[PDB]
Amino acid sequence: MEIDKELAPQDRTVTVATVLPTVPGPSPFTIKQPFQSEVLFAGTKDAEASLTIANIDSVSTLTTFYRHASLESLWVTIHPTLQAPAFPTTVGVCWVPAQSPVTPTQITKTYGGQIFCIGGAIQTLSPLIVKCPLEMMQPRVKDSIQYLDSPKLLISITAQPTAPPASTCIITVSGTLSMHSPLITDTST
Amino acid sequence: MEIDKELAPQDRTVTVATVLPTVPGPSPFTIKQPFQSEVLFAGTKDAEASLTIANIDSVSTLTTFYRHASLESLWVTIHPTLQAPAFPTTVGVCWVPAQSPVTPTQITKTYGGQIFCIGGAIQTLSPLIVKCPLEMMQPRVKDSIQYLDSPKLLISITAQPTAPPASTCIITVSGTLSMHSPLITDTST
Amino acid sequence: MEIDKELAPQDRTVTVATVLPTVPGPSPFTIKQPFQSEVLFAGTKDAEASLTIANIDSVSTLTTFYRHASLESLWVTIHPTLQAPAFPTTVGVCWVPAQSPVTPTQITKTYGGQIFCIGGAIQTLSPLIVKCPLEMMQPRVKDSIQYLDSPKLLISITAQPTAPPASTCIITVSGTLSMHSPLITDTST
Amino acid sequence: MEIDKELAPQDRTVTVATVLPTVPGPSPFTIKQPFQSEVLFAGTKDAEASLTIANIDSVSTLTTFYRHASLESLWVTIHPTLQAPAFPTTVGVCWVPAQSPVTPTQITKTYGGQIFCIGGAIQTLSPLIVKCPLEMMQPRVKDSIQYLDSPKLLISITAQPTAPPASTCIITVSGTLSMHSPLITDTST
Amino acid sequence: PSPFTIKQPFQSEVLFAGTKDAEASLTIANIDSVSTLTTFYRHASLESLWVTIHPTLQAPAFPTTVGVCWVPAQSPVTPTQITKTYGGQIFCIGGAIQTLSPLIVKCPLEMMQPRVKDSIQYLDSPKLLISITAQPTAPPASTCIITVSGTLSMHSPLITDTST
Amino acid sequence: PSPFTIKQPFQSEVLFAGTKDAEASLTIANIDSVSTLTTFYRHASLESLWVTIHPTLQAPAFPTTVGVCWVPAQSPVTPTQITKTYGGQIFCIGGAIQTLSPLIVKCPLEMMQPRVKDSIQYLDSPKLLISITAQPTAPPASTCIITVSGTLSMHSPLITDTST
Repeated sequence: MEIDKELAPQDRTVTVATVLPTVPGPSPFTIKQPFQSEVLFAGTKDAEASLTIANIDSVSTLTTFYRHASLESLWVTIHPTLQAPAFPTTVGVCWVPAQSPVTPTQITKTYGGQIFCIGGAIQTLSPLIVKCPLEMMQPRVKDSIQYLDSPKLLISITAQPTAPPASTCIITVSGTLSMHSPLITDTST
Repeated sequence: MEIDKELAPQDRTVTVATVLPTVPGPSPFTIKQPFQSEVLFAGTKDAEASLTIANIDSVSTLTTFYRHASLESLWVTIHPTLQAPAFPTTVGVCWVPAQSPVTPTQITKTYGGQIFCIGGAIQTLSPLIVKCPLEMMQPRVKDSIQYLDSPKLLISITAQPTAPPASTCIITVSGTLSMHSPLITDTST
Repeated sequence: MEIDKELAPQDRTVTVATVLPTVPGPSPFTIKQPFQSEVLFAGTKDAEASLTIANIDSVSTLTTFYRHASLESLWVTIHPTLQAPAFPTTVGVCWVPAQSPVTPTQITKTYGGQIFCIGGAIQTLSPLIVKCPLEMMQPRVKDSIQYLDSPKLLISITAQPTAPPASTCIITVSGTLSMHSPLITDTST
Repeated sequence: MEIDKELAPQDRTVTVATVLPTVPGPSPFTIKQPFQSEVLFAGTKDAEASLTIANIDSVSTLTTFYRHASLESLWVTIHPTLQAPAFPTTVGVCWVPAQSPVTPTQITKTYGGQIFCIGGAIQTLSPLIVKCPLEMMQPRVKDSIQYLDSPKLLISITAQPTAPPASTCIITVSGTLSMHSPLITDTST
Repeated sequence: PSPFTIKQPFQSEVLFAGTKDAEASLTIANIDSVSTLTTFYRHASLESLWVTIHPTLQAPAFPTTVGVCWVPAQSPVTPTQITKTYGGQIFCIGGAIQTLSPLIVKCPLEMMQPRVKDSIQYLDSPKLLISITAQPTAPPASTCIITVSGTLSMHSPLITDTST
Repeated sequence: PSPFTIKQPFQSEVLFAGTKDAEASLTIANIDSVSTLTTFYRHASLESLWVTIHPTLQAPAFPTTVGVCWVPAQSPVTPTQITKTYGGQIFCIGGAIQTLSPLIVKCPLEMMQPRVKDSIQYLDSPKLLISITAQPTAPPASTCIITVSGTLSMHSPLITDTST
């Protein structure tokens, strides 16, 4: 059967991060929490965006109150809008560790870097998905220390010269994270 | 589920290369480093390209510090832009050993030779890719000697008469390198 | 996954050729050589072409110097151009033994005969392939004698009334052949 | 990989024919001969067709020299032309035993009856084919007697009002014949 | 699993001294040659490291007091106190002894954090201290060149712009 | 089968320095002493190699800045950047320290192609870089001599005119 869900996984390679093992002791209980964070309403003008995932509101807030929290799964979705057909848009995407100094401008010079045309031609409007390869990133987003290779997302938008009246597509990033160890603070709000 | 990739593998055949063996002794420490290299912003005018992989930005750069470098995987990807739907474009492509006397215009007279129409609301804009058949070539882009069959890339662009405002598609070339035995030089920058 | 390669194999039947067996003796070494020969740049005007494959330059030259050479594999490819979408073209194709007196005009009255619309509508721009069925042809293209049932290719083009500014598609034929027994002649050029 | 063929098999059911046994004795030498027959250059105006396969050019011709001829396979193919994209066309089709009183206009009132829209940038131009269900009919197109259920083909064309310059699609009929026991006649020509 | 590292050596010009008195506090992981090699990796450790003092022909005419000392990044030491700290030592580059193996001073990585690029920021990586005291009636050009060499052990590719 | 090689040592005068500033980029397999020994063989590898700086009596009166650096033929380095590259190092030859074993600088063949003559042309054979900076008010004669010695491991006779 069909599935309105097209996905373009990023070329990869083997690269690890060094993570802090826990001190010897008793395993704490862990719970998982998922989310979807708005990243950008594009298509109207060329624009770009780079962002350390570990720092967006959705994460920041779910983690308030816990000392540690890693990322179980993470990806970004491109949701084509109703303006996408009449106005084909170019979107660039790349998952990269916080420490990589690349800018969206150079997505195409970067290894995993990808580029898509959104709308305007046969099969272009299914929503797109690029799973982030935590396999080669730094999954931890809250720990006893701050890491510098947590996931960072690079997005590049190249809009129509004669632009659309509104965003041709929405980009959200979503995933789910695990956390444990309560952060003993003021709970009264 | 659907994947946003289209493959146009080159017709192949047996034809091999020869290479010398690093000096007897202990296997030297070796790294692997991947890359994507901007090769062409096509679509606006017709153009050619005779690229000796061995010395394209990303590669020359990477290898810059080693005396030995072999290619573990190589391919060219054609990312269609937002102008692709409005402006079909003929793109030719051929993988050939550096020392093959062919010119882009001759892609169609050469065995592997391949050409496609990219664009138009009628066709699919999935990025199109031609993994390069290194078995057919000479994988060593850097050694103690000058091989003459390193891979060479042939690209032919035929653009719309009433051409587009900007490039209808981008051509990158990605791969992974296996370099070793460092070559002394200015580390300054 | 997807593959920019659509193929329409020809209806077939069982029909053999009588081939000259070699004289009793020692097997000679055999090598294979492949190729791609330009057949026609169509779409601009109605035109047609019929040709004994065994006689095209690419073959003629590879075989210079050998006494025997059969065809290991052979097919024809239709490569849609950037004009194909804006200008749908009708292409006819048929593999037939040299001895068949059919003309491209009557491809449709001939058994295997095929007809395609190129471009202009959904899924029309993938390059087309008709493997030649040597199974029912005369594979030998250079021997101790000339045969009359070697492969012959028939092509028919029916262009738009209001024609395109340039060829809507390229037709190349490609394949690979085996050869042996050197032809003792003047090698000095 | 993709194949440029689309099948529209006719809804079926049990219903058989009867046939007489060639005179007792030794099996007679028998040949098989295939064919493709031009049946209709449709698209420009509406039209019908009540074809008794038994006597269409290719068949009558082939059988011309035998007293017995059975059909081993039969089908109709609809090859869309270069005008198909610009001009959709309704094509009706039905396989029926010669002695079934149906007229093309009645395709839709008959069991197997089938009709499709051929053309328009929206639909696929893959040649469409209806293998004929000979089990349902009378395969003998030539015998010592006159069978009344040989296959009959019904075609109905409904053309664009603002009709096209030329036929939007061609209809052939191909098959393979099994004739035997030669019938004496003028071999002259 | 397993690593798959490479080792890469270097020599970095860090100071042309002798023209005027001068001080210097260098966090190694930031010196050009390093920040350059490491550019494409996620981890890089130092397998060996030292400072070298190449002397020019100015030396004989203009003797120079040169002090250097290896220390771990978060050591509170200032180049003025080289001789008060362990690794430290001072030299004279002049019309006397100069270049019986362009004086090197091996940095004792056993005493610090060799890691110079990781998933995190370390504070005890190698730091180099330099104190110069020159002729009052100064020389025309630099009296000596100070480099620091060693070799790196990097692994795990940092995905970035490979262009250049 | 088996080899049947011989080893032959040498010292080659490559530069008389000290009279004027000067640069030099020497592809070892081409220096006289070598192109000479190798003359009768089809293969020759280097088993050891280094540069030596013999100083004259001019040295004391006219100190000279002398830099040298070993590198593999296809290294893009220019003698001006000796101190920016690993092997590299600079000296002072003068009225101070000079000749506590006529300073040598071992070439690290582990880091290059020792083969200097083969069935083919290699590009990473040893190259020697030299940078000289002399007294403005120059000396009368050369301040020091620069040779490079080592030993060769040749085999397989190259059939030629044995006459001389």
